[PDB]
Amino acid sequence: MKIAIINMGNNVINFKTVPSSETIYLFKVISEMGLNVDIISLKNGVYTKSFDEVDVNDYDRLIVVNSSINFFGGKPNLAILSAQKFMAKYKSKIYYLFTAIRLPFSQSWPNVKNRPWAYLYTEEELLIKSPIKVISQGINLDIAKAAHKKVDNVIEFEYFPIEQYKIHMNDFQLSKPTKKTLDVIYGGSFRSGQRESKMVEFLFDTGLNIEFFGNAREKQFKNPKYPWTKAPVFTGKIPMNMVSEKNSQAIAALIIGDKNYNDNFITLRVWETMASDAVMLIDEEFDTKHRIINDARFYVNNRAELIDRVNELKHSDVLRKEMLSIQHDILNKTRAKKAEWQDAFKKAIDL
Ligand SMILES: O=c1ccn([C@@H]2O[C@H](COP(=O)(O)OP(=O)(O)O[C@H]3O[C@H](CO)[C@@H](O)[C@H](O)[C@H]3O)[C@@H](O)[C@H]2O)c(=O)[nH]1
Ligand SMILES: [Cl-]
Ligand SMILES: [Cl-]
Repeated sequence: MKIAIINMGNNVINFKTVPSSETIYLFKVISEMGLNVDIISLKNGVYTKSFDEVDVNDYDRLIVVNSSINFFGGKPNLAILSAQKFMAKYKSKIYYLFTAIRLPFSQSWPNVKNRPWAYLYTEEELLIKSPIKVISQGINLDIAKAAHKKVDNVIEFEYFPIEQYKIHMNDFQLSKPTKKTLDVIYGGSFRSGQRESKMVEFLFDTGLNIEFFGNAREKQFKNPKYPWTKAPVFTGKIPMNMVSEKNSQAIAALIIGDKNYNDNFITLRVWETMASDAVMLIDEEFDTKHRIINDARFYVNNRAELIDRVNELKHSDVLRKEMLSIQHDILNKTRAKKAEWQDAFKKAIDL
């Protein structure tokens, strides 16, 4: 048996981008699960084979990492077009890994037919008719189904904690004690709405030494609904395989909520922070029942709480190390259920 995993709208090569990284990590955990898998992308590479050098129907399972189908600038996007062409030729059920709420499966043909370059493609080439199974990272299938209310062939939905792929890797390692150069740190991208609101709340005008790494930029926070005066330091996007090491430079790293993610999704960030040398502080709204760690000290409601909690950590090395000890213990407990996680995944993809 052979499995093919692809990203539906982003080229895959290495850890330079988040979409590529997530695809490679899934490829790795699936492979270490004792399954034969190939990542199929635009060209052959260390981790990939090209769409044109293989036959999609030589694979028994087709797994697709979610992506946007929108064509930036109205121009063609070969990753999207090539991926869907690949998917359309497949004659068995397609397993869609739904890791981000804003990226539900959708047909690209409707977008293509109205473009000047539509004549270069056909409905037959791009229209994916095979049945699709949405594997939601969020436990709430109502939200998952609501996101796919416009797709016809999406037959089934099933929850699976996809984001644990980093902790289950064969070469996973907790971060070790690190020299502290920051009070708080957050590595990610900007997103309008609640996420933007909370980034301002917890990262702006705190009076703390805070760094915001990733491709996010200060110019993106201009919503007058969320005013601020002093912003954290933005330092640039780094490879995804160095996130925990980066988080470790700070005393604490934040988990910030967002609409439809709260009390539904556990995000990769959770494990990257928990595994780092930085104390994990969680936006209360994101996990109201303290499902991640049953210790109120790891949660903060607002800017006031965050500042107080961070100052408490800065002045008590014992509190800091105790909390790290606690989050690391909880993480190991999750890693202990590796076999269960693997069997659950296999079940998700009908194995
Ligand atoms: O310089 C940086 C900063 C961030 N990251 C990575 O980017 C990820 C995503 O960050 P962000 O873009 O802020 O999105 P999140 O809302 O934190 O998480 C989204 O992306 C995760 C990874 O796919 C999913 O688990 C979540 O469900 C999805 O909402 C992080 O976890 C890091 O692994 C980097 O690789 N380099
Ligand atoms: Cl999203
Ligand atoms: Cl990492």
